[PDB]
Amino acid sequence: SVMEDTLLSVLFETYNPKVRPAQTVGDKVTVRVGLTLTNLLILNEKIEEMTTNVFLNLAWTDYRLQWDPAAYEGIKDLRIPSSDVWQPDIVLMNNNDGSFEITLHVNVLVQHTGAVSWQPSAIYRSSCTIKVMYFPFDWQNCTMVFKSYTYDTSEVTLQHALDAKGEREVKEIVINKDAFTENGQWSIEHKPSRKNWRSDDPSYEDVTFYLIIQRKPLFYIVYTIIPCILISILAILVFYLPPDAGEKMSLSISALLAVTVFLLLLADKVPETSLSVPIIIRYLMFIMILVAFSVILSVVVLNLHHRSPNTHTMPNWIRQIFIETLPPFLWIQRPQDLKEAVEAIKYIAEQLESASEFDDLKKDWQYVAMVADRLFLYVFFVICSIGTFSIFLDASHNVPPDNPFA
Amino acid sequence: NEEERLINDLLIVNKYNKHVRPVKHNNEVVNIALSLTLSNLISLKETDETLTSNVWMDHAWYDHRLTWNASEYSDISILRLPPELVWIPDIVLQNNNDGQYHVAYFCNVLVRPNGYVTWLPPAIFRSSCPINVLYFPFDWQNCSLKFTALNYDANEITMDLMTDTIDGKDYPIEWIIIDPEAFTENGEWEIIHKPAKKNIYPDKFPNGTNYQDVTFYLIIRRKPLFYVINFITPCVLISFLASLAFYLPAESGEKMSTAISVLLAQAVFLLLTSQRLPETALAVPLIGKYLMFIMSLVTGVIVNCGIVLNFHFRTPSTHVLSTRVKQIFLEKLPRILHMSHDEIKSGIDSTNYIVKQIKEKNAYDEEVGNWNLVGQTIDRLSMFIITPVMVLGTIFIFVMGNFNHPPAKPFEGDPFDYSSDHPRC
Amino acid sequence: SEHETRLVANLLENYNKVIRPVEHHTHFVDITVGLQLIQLISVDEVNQIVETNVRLRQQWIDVRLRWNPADYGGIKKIRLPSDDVWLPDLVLYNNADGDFAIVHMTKLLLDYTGKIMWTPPAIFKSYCEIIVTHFPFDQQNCTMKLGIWTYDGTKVSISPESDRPDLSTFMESGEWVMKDYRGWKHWVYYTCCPDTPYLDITYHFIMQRIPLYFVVNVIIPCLLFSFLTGLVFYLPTDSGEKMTLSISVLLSLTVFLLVIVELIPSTSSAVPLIGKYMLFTMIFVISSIIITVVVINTHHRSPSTHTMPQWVRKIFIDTIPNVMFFSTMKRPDVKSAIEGVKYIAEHMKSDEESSNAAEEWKYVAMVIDHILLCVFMLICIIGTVSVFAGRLIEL
Amino acid sequence: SEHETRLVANLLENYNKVIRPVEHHTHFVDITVGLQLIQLISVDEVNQIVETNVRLRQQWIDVRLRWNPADYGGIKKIRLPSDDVWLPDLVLYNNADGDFAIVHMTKLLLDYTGKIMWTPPAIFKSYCEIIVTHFPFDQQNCTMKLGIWTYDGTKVSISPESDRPDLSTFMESGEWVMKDYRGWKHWVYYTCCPDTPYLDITYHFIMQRIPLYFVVNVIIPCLLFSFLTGLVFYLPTDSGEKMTLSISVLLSLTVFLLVIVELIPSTSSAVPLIGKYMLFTMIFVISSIIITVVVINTHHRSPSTHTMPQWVRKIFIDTIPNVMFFSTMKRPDVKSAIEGVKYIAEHMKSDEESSNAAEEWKYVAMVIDHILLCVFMLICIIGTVSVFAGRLIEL
Amino acid sequence: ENEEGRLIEKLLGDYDKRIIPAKTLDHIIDVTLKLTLTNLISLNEKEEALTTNVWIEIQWNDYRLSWNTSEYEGIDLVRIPSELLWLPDVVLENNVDGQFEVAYYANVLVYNDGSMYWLPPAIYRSTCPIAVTYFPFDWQNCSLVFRSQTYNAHEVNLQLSAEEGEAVEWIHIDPEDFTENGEWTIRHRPAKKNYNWQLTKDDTDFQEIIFFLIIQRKPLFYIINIIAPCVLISSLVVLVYFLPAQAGGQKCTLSISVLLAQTIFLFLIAQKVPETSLNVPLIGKYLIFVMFVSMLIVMNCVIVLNVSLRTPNTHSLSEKIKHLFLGFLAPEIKSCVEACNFIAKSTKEQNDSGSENENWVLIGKVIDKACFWIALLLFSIGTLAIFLTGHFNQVPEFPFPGDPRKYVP
Ligand SMILES: *[C@@H]1O[C@H](CO)[C@@H](O)[C@H](O)[C@H]1NC(C)=O
Repeated sequence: SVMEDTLLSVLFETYNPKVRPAQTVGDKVTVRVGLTLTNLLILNEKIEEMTTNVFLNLAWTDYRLQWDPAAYEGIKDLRIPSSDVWQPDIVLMNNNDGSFEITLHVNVLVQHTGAVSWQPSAIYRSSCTIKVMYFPFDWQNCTMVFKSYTYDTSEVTLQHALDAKGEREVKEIVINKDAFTENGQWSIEHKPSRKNWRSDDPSYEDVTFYLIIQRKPLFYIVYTIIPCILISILAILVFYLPPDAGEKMSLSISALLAVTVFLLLLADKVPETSLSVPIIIRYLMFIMILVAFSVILSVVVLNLHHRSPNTHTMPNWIRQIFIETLPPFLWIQRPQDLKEAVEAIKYIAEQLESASEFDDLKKDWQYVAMVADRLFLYVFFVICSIGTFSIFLDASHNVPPDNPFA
Repeated sequence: NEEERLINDLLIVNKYNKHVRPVKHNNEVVNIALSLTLSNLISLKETDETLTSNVWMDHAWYDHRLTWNASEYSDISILRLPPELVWIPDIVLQNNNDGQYHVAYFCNVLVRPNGYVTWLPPAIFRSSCPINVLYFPFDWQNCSLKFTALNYDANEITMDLMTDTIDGKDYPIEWIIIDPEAFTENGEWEIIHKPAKKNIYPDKFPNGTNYQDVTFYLIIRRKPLFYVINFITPCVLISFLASLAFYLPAESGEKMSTAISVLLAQAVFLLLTSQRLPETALAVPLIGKYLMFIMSLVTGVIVNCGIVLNFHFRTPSTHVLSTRVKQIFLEKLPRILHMSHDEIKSGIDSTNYIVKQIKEKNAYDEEVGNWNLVGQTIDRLSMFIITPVMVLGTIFIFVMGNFNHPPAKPFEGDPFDYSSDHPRC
Repeated sequence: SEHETRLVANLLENYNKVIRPVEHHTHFVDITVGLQLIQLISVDEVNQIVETNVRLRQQWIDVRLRWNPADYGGIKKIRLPSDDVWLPDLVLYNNADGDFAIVHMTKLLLDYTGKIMWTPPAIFKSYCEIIVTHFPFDQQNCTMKLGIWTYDGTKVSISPESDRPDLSTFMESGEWVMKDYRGWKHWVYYTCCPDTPYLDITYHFIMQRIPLYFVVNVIIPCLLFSFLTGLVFYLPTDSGEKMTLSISVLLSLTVFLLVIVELIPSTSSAVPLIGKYMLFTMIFVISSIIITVVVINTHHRSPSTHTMPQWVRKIFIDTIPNVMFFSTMKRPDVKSAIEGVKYIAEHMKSDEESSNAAEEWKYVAMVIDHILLCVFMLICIIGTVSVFAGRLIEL
Repeated sequence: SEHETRLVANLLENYNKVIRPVEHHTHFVDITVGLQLIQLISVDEVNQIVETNVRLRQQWIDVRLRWNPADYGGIKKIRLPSDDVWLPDLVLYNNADGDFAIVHMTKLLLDYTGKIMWTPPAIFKSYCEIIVTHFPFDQQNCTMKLGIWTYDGTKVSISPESDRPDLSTFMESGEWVMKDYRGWKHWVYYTCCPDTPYLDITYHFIMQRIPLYFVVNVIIPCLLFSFLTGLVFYLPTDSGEKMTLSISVLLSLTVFLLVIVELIPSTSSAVPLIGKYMLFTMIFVISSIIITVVVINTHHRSPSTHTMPQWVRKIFIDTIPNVMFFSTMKRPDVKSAIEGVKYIAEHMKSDEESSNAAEEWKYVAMVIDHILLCVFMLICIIGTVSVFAGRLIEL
Repeated sequence: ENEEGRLIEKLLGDYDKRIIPAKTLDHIIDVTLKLTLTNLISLNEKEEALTTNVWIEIQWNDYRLSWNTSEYEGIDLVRIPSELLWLPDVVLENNVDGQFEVAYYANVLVYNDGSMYWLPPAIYRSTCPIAVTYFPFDWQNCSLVFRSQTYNAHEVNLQLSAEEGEAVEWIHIDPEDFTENGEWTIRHRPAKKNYNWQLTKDDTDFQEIIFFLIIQRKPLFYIINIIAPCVLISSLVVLVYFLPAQAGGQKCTLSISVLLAQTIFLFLIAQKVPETSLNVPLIGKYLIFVMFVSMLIVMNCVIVLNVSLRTPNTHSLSEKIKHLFLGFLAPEIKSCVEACNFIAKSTKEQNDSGSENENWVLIGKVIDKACFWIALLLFSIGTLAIFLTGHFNQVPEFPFPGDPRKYVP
């Protein structure tokens, strides 16, 4: 309208947006900093970066932008482009890229009392350190540090924002249910806000918004843990295969191939930081070492099975341990022509008897192999169960604290 | 050129302030009618849940300052003015991914002598729409483009859907406009519904910028051909190969190799599938469910082949063939399964010993054969029990997948089609 | 030059760059549009986007920018920033995800008669309807649609400079061949009113893919796997490696699936030619494995449980072996001792009988292998030819 | 503030920001340059680029921007847009692919005496020689060279704020440890003239990689595969799975080579430690497979066609088994019937002789396996220690 | 006060940066270019783009920016931001992206005689078509094409900078600060002025300055990670001939496993080779060769297994084949005696069948020896030839074949 033109011309005749609004030399401008989370886009762990879509709820008072609405047909507030007024250089300090400032410069709301309100939107990429120890059963603590890049505590005073009917401060990230998309991989457990000072520097002050988020590990559960469990079952099963089948090595070494394939699968998903080993990688390495030991013991069992008196002499300790003691514990418990013809028959009988003795010793060796294989079966079953259960409970006992401490 | 004089009068002589709403009194509302035209659907890459689209935003409003008497000038009935010279309603896509809220190309506005202003800027928008992986790759998605006016509150400008006329009665355009001739179908996605809605939020207040909204929805269905050909059919066939392990005789020392190789191929398919989907945890994808089920079944097949081999290679020197086992696995199940002079004295003693040894060997061999028959019976039972499970599970999973059409009517509680063919009334 | 400084000062003193360059508002500005293709940067089959490096040559006359050279020391041409004068807003209508209009505001050439020449560079990303039916022996036809965004044909008219784009300085792609290219002007009317034509110029380039990278990287390994598929039928069952060989061929093909998935386009519009070929190879290997399992089961059949059916004997032992020309296959205690010797002799009777029956089963398995080897080599050749030659002859 | 409004109005009325801030053109501007390291974003080994988040503190005096506080209500410090006043053109000389100069024109602090303090942020993507010879136990020395682009030392002189970069608010990297950091100022002269020094300030950071991720994710599986390939020699030849085990270990190593190429940098300046270890493991497995084939061939040595050489018998059957202390290895028709019995007996004799010779060959093969098992375990240990011990001790 | 302020306010007053400083009609502005290479960042074969960091030195004369030093206290050199001055629109033409201009707009050094010295740094991504024939033993010949995108040969005259009267016909590389790329080494670096004779002195594309970078790859990464492992794994196929030809020998296992490993290597190399389809890279040729050889050896192993496991019953061992291969290459008494005779006869028959089996085994062994020698020769010769072709792929001795000059300082 014409009156809005007149009011704008009156307000900005000598107004300098470069000058901070201070009634008297030494006054401080109180700036209220609030945050509204519209969408928690990503939490890329490879680069340790959180992408969010937010609004900044900024509020301050500019004494120069005051007018009497009675003299202007009762105009109570104006929508003035954000570049025409002084604004505090509120930026995200812990950004991962070089983008400190907002993205969308929505025009400010100025009221006749001098109260300026600004709610610019931004897509921010902040840097939060990732605690890779319980990944993917992990909760993260990603912060967003906001302060004036230019002005210090002697020039502006940061404060928390007020609720819709401003009576008390809002000390949290605001989430508008009408416009808010759940991440689908992250649950927001706490979202507090707090002001922070620095003992060394008395001119520093910021408002930090903390996001405590817990991951939903269903994807990783399926795609890594279930196949690993099946491979561990196969590694245990190798000790039930008879050595005569000639398939022990196939089973065990193919299981090892499968585990290394799963390692290749997981390579491009785990963060590449060296402060700790994520629990999923620990479980993969434990399964890999278990499968390798199953291969080693399969080789030993096959070696024992294929022994004979022609190559090995069975020692006393092996016989005592594996044939006398272990089985009950493991529940196994096992005329010239006539003279020539007579000599030929006698020789045949002698050969058969020698073969019988040789076969008996071979069967002793094979029984030792069987008992050793059963012992390894039980030992590996126990080890695998205990280790998997321990790792899984350790993973499942990792929960964010009830109190955010912020 | 009279256009120069007219524009000078409109903008310079009249002192046009582009930062002021076109209202005679600062309590009226500027009505901005907007519409969306989809030039082409570029992508819906599911890894980061981004919908890239080429759209043309159509804007229309009145500006009483941009009015003139066409006779006082030459009969000039229309003008083209750059948007940087006139007041423009800043309508921004709120749910964008990359930080692009505005249109790509700020084209000229068109102004009539009565103040009617139309603006048709084109844009590339990268909006966020979450992906429902429940029935992947037989899934349909419901992506949205949400437009808000963040420069003025609802008391100052009202967003509305644009209107059109057919036979003297105007109706709102409650859908995305698609030109049947120019529009080229996406390679992977088919558009099923394309409604448009003006959403009010009564829990907010009119004196705010989060009270009004105009949303355009794209209910699109994936075309499941790449995945069916390259992922589903080869995996299904290789999995069916696992049942042949039971038909493979134990003498051929390759049962375990066959089953384990099937498992390895399925692990490769798991690696391929893991890269195609986001990391979300709302549900397990259909293909993921099938892979888990089939891998578990193949592991069961491997275990049961191991058990059969353990049975086949038992001997009288290490195991006892109990009567219970004989009755169960040699009589009952095979029927149920429809299965198919001292020198001469020394010579005499030696021949007797030979005969005794041969008889003992024959008994050993026949009991080994009994163990072999037991193993064969176990194979037949395992096949009869597992092959139907595999087939039925596969059929059920993938017919459930193939029966996942979109609801054929958006906004479940709404009886309106939001189809461009049948405008309301 | 002082003369040129004065000329430029005088030209733009009262020049409004938002007004069209027409003497009367009822006239139209005539613009000559030409497209100069400099490089075909890339083609994206999945997203249907063709990226090109071009120059958009635009010529028109601005009546307000005339001058008499005699008054300016003989100057006849000058270079002006394109931002200083009225420009036509030419927009790539079928833009995919690039810039809609010209963003590189290069300088333009202005004659003393007002004639203007402007050739800004641009990167056009156009939406290209890709057909993958014959991939990688595929020919792609897709266009660049140009038009004036905000002006109709009665205010600004555009005419093509030539009949086809200028490829004088076109860098060779190394992946595509420019088979043909042309440009057409279209008049489009609307139900509104037949007095307001809407003009555009569509330039289309017909590209033929060079199928060497994809051939050597995809098709040849598939051919090796197909050839190895039927090799298992010449391998005897006695060597416990039939399943090893066939299953390892299948695993190699499954691993190669990684290469195909990472190389070929992931579109769902149609099944590519090599897609059909690879599916054929997969089904071929799987069928070979199934029949190999059947043969192995037959070879090890025991006489005790299974007895040879009469038809099996008639066919595989008598009939088929005759018609296989290539193969070389043929077509006191004394009483106890006496009783024991008799027992040994009769046990050998029985052993020989069982061995003969098992041998017959082995022979039947061998005959089935030979038949299957012939059939599978024939099927491999026929299927490969049927899949490929049909498209290859057209080239 | 009306006082500050008036001050800013009177302070830029006749201020030309193109001119150096010196009273006389023979003076020089003395700029105090300080670098504050906020974060080490990444180290790119392949392209040799280090990405850092820094604040570039700069201080200098501008006499044209002084005022008397008593005339403006006692104002002693104001904030001005940095684009309003003269700024030094500090350039990152060794910029790889980022911005050469400051691009975020933040506000600067101006004191009433003309003293200026400007601390804009920046992302420096600096080129630095990466030495991958002890990867992942590698130490990197990467620098940042800064200087005034268009002025020599007699017109604009830069001097370090301190002798070290400011790391007070540095963020712990999680991949690199900051061993040391320093800054040096250099005077460079030219054959032109020795009265015109060219100044630059170089900051360097000594970074030590934290080798836990790479150890766990690369080296340990390689150790496991080395152990298994050594183990192959304990598997008896009778169990026809030696080739299965060895070649499956080779396949696992190939898949892990895929993983490694995915993870380790693709540099080519020199062979990394992991590269040498992977090559050693490959050669180890290949030698194991070859010698396993030799053992298998010796084991299945036909006594009919081969006779044991005397030296083989002397070495592998007599002496070698004796020094293997830990082992447990050994150190009418009646005439026809009579003639048939004799034939059976003599055939048994011949079979026994052949079996004895074959068993001797198998024994020789087994002894060779024992020797090679000891040898290959020793080689595995020795090589594993050799590849890494030098670097581990160096730390 | 700074006299430079008065001088610059005088110079830029009534100065139009749109106007080329041609003193009169038919005056051609001489613009001299000197390219300095700071870093060869990379050469991305997939994108066929070369990324470089260069300091391009541009010199010209602007008669409007001359002054008499005696009138300004002997000031003979000023710095003016380049955005206030006329510049020759010297751009990189063969850029993959749309980045024609320099990266940082440095101040221009202006001398009292009108001489102007501009040294803007730039990050350029130029098109370098890749000759893939010898990859990874290849050398590329990349060029940086510079020309004015505004003015034609009638308005400006692009030339190479001349130092001490000698034309600088090469890219300048400072020996000390320059850092080797790590994958590429620079062998030649000539510079020359080129003409497009298809055009006239108009069109702005008639003249150009081209700087060439003839760079040779260092194939250590490929040698250690792909070539050598691939060769070692592929050579394993010749071992199948020393394995026994029966169950448990594992001929097919070994050969087919080597083929599967070669398939894995094929997948590994698919991610490195450029996607152009004008030539087959050397590494791709070698992979195809070894895969084909492994296929042939698998076929030969199958044939040997078929021959060695033959039986008198499935096949007949004709003496012709034997010569060809084993050559050039009371009633109780009656019943008891009958039983003994039958026992002897059965033993005889079994022994004869066995004997025929060993004959077949010997034939198989002979075939193994012959085919082993053939395959060893084939594999060795093929591998040596293929990987000796790459070793002899040398960069030409001269930057331009028929030009005797070396184009070096
Ligand atoms: C430069 O100015 C001085 C006066 O300061 C004068 O003596 C001299 O002649 C001038 N130079 C020229 C070339 O005119």
